Amino acid sequence: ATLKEVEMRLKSIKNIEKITKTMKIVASTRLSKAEKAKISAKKMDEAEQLFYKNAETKNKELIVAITSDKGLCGSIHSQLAKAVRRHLNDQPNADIVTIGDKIKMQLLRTHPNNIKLSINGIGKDAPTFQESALIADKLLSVMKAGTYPKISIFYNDPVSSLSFEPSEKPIFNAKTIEQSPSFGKFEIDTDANVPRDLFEYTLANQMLTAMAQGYAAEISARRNAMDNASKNAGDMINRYSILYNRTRQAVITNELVDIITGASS
Amino acid sequence: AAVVGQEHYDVASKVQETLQTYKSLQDIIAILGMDELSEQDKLTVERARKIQRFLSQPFAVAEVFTGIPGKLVRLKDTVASFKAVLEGKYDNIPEHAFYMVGGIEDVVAKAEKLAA
Amino acid sequence: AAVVGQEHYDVASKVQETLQTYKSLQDIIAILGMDELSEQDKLTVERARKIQRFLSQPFAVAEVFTGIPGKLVRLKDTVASFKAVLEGKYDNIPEHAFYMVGGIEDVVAKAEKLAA
Amino acid sequence: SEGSTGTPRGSGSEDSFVKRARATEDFFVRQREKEQ
Amino acid sequence: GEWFRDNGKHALIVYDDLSKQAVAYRQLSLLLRRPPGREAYPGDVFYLHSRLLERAAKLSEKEGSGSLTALPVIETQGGDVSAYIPTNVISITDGQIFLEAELFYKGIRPAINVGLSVSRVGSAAQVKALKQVAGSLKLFLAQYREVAAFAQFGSDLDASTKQTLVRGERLTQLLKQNQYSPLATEEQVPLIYAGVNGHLDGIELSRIGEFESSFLSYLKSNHNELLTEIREKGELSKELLASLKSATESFVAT
Amino acid sequence: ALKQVAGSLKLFLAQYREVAAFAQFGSDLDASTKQTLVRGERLTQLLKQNQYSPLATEEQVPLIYAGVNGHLDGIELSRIGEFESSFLSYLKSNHNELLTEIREKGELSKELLASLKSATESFVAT
Amino acid sequence: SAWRKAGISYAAYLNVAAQAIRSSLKTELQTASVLNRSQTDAFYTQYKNASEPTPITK
Amino acid sequence: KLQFALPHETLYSVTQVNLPAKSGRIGVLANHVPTVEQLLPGVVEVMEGSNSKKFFISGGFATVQPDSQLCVTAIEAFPLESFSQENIKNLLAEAKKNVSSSDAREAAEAAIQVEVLENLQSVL
Repeated sequence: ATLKEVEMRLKSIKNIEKITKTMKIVASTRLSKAEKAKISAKKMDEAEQLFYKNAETKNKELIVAITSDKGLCGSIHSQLAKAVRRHLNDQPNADIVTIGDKIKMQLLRTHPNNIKLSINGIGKDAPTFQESALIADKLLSVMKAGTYPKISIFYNDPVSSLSFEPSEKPIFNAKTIEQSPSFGKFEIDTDANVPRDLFEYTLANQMLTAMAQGYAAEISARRNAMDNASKNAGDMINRYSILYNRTRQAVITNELVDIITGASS
Repeated sequence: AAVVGQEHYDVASKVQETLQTYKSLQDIIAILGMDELSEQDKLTVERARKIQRFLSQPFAVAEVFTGIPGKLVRLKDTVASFKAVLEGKYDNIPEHAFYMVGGIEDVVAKAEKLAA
Repeated sequence: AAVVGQEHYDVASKVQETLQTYKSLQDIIAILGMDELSEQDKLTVERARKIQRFLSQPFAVAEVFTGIPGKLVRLKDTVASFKAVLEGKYDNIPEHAFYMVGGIEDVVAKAEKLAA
Repeated sequence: SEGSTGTPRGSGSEDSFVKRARATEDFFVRQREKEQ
Repeated sequence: GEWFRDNGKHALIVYDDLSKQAVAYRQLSLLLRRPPGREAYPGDVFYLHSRLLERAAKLSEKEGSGSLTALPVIETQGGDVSAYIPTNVISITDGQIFLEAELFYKGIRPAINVGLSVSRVGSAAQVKALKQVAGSLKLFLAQYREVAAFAQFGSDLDASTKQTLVRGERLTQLLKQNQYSPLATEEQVPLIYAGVNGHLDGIELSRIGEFESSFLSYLKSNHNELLTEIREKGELSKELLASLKSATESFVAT
Repeated sequence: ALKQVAGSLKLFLAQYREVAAFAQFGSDLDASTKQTLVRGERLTQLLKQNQYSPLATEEQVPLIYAGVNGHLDGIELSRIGEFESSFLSYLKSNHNELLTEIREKGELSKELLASLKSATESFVAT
Repeated sequence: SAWRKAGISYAAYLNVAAQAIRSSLKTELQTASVLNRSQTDAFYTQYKNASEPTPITK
Repeated sequence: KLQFALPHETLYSVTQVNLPAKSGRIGVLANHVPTVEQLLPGVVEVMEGSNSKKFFISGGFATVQPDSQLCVTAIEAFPLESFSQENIKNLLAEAKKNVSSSDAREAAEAAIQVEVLENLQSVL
C-alpha cells in the first residue's frame, strides 16, 4: 500500500484499459467484414440444402465440434462444450473431431477417450472453402466419415449481433441421401456417382457455413468481452486514483511530521 | 497436528489453500471475467466461494440484526462438514445454501428449501 | 560516435531500440496473447530475448556461485558479435546458446553442444 | 509506461498479468525452439 | 543577463538546474534554523523561484525594447511532474518542454513528448514561414497520437486510419535530430513542407534519415534562391508555395 | 555430499516455477516439460517438513538424490510423506553402512554414488 | 481425371481446381481477400485412448 | 428465377442459363424438368433476355427445383476478361511437370490442374 506500489498498479491497468479498448474497436471492424461473409454462406445454405427440403431426408456416430484456438471471447468454448456433453449423455460412445484447441481443451477433460481427431490453427483468419474441403477430406480419409449412420456439426449461431446460441445441424451420408422419401423426383444418373459426391460436397459446405457462423459469433463475443474488460479497467483506474491520492496526502504529512519532531528537539 | 489431529490440520490447510488460490486470481476475474480461467481454476473459485459463505454464521446475539436464529456448530462437525465440501460431495449445491447456516445438514436443508 | 566510432554507436542504439520495443510488446502479450503479433513482432521478441541473455556473462569472481568458469570478452568481440545478431546471422540459434557465455564463438560452441 | 503491464519487475511486485505474459511467451519460444 | 535586456539588447539565460538550487536554499535555511515546510524546504520556496523567473521579460518600446529569455531546468525524480518543486516551476513558467527516457530509448531524440509540451505564448513568436507549415503539423500529429495503438493491428486497418499512421510515423522520424546539429529556419521549412503535404508517404521509414541530408544539399545547389527568400522575408509567397511544391515533387522522383 | 546430490535443485525450482505458470495458461503441451512439471511438484512435497523434526545429512542426502534424479516422478503426491520415513527405515535396516559412509566421509565417491543409485532403484519397487 | 485411385475426395478436387482458377486471375485482380482464400495454417492431429501421433498439415 | 451463389459472394438470387454438367453441356429453359447433377469446371453463361454475361466456374452442383428455380453453387466463378494468359501458362507448365512428379497424390493433383487449365485456355 505504498505510493510506488499504487503507481505501478495504476500505470499497468491504464495500459490494459487502452489495449482492451483498441481490441474491441478492431473486433468491431472484423465483425463488419465477417458479417457479409456470413450472409454469403447463409445463401449457400438456402440454395445448397433446398434439395434436402424437397427430398425430405431423415437418418456409432460422428460429432464435429467447431470453435477455435483463441481465448478472450467469453464462454464461446465452454458453452458449446456443454451443448456437446449434453448430446453425449444421450449417446456416450460417439467419436469426436474437434476443430479448435479450445474446444479440444474442454472435451479432453470431460470425455478424453472419445476424441479421435483434432484440428489446429483455424481461428485466426476468416474460414475458407479450402479449409472446409481439406478438413472434410481428412474426415472422409482417416475418420471414415462415409461409414457413419449419423453425423452432427456443433457450432455457435449468432442469433443477434450481440449474443449467440450453440446450434446443431446434422449431415446425412450417401446411403441416407438415396433413401430420402422424395429422392427420385429429380432426373438422376444412377450410372455415375451422384449420392457420394453430394454427401461429400454438402459435408464441406455445411462445415463452411458452421465456421462462418461460429467465427462471427466469436468476434461478437470478443467485442462484448473487450468492452467489459475495458469498462472494468476504467473503474479499477478510478479506485486506484482515489487510493493514490489518499496515500499521496499521507506521505506528505508523515514525511513532514518527522521533520517537525526533529526540529522541536 | 499434535493438538487438533492430522485430519483437522489437513482440512484447514486445504481450505486455506483453496481460499488462497481464489485470492490470487482476483485480478484476472475482475478485469477479464470468469470465462478466462482454466477449468481447474473455475472449479476452485466455485468451491472457494462456497467455503467463504460456509464460514459465515448466524450469531445468537445478532438475531435482531439478522432475523436469523443463532447457530452454534461443534468443532467436530465443522471439520467433517468442511472435509466433505473439499472432497467434492456438494459441488451440485448452489452458493446461497452455504450462506448463514450452521453445519452441513443445514446446507442440505436450505438447498432443498431453495429447490422448492 | 565521435568516441567509439559510428559502428559501435549504431549497434548499441539498435540493441536498445530492440529492447525498448520488446517492452511495448510484452504488454500486448499480457492481455491479447501471441495472435495479434506481426511476424516481425515475433522476430523482435525472439531476438530481444537472445540479446538479454547474450548480455549475461560468467564472472571469474562469481565462480563459486555459477560453477561456470569466468569469461573475459574484448570490446571488439562484443560489438562484432552483437552486430551479427542484430543483422540476423543467428536467428536459427536457440536462446540457451546466448546465456552465460563469452563472445559469439562461445555461442556457436554451446549451440552445437546442446544439439548432442 | 511501455512494459508497465507485461515486463517482469521484481518478484513480490507481480501482477497476474505479468505472470501470464511470461507464461504465454515462454511457451511460444519453447515451441519455436523445438521446431528449429 | 539583465544588462543586455536593460540596454536594448537580447539575452538568453539557462538555469541548469533549479532543482539543485532549491536544495542549496534548503541547506541554508535549515542550518539558519528557519522553520521547515513540505520536504524540508523553507516556507517561501515558491518565492525562491518566482522571484527569479519573473525577471525574464520582454520590455516595451519606451524602456528600450530589450528582452531576457529564461530556460530554467528542472530534474524530475521518477517522471513525477506532480512532485513538489517541479510543480512550483511548472506554474511559474510560460510553458514546458518535457523529455522522456522512454522516447529516448525508442530512438526519438530530442526525446520531446509533443503531447505534454507547450508554449502558452505559442505562435506569436514563431517565424511566419514555419507557422504556415507547422499549423497542421500540430494536427496530423495529434491525430497520430490518438490512433497510434492501432499500428499493432496492421492487418485490420481502414483507409484514413492507415493514412494517418503512415504520415505520423514519418513526421515523427522527421523530428529526430542528431545532437549539436541545429538547423536554420530556411532549412527547417522545406523538410516540414515535404512531410505535412504528403511527399514522404511513399518513402520507406528507414530512408527518412538519408532523405533529409540529400534533399537539403540538393536545394543549396539548385534552389538556393528559394531558401534565400525564405530566410530574408520570413513569410511565404503564393509563388514560393508553388515553387517549393515544384522543387519538392522534382526530388520525389528519386 | 549434499552439494553433489542437489546439483541443480535451486535452479530446478526455477525451472519448475517457470512451468507453474504454464498450467493456468491452460495449455497441455511440452511432454518433455511434463517430466520437469511433475518432478518439481514432488520436490516441493519432499522439502516440506514437520516442526521439531530435523534430519541428519545422511538422512537428507538420499532423499535429495531420490528426488532430483526423477526416482519420485512415478510416485503419488500424497504418499511422498510416507515414502520418506520408510526409505530411511529401509536404509537403516539394510544399507546401514551406506549411511555411515556419508556421515563419516561427508562425501560421495563414484563408488558410493552408484551404490546409492542401486539402493534407490531397488526400493522404488516397494 | 482419376482422383479415384488416389486419395482425393470430391471437394478436395474442386479446391485444387478453384486454386488454379484464383492463381489464373489477372494479378492486379488477385486482391487481398482472394489470396486469403488460398492460404491456411491449419494442422491436423489424430488421437487415441488421450495421447496422439505426430502433427501434420493441410 | 436463378440463385447463383459462391461461398464468398452471391451473384444473382432472368431468362436462360447454360451450364457445363458432368453429362452433356446443357442449356436451361424457362420450364426445365427437375434435374440434379454435377458441374465440371467449365463455362457458365447467362442471357438476361438479349444481353449475356459469361462466368468461368470451378465446378459444383446444379439444382433444378419443382417451382421453376435454378440453384447453381460454385466455389469460384469469374468473368473471362479477369484472367491473364501468362499466369495460366506458368501454372500449366508447372502442373504438367508435376504429373509423374514422384510418389503421392502430388502426382495425381497435378493431373487435375492440367485438365482444368487446358479447359481454360480453350476459351478466349
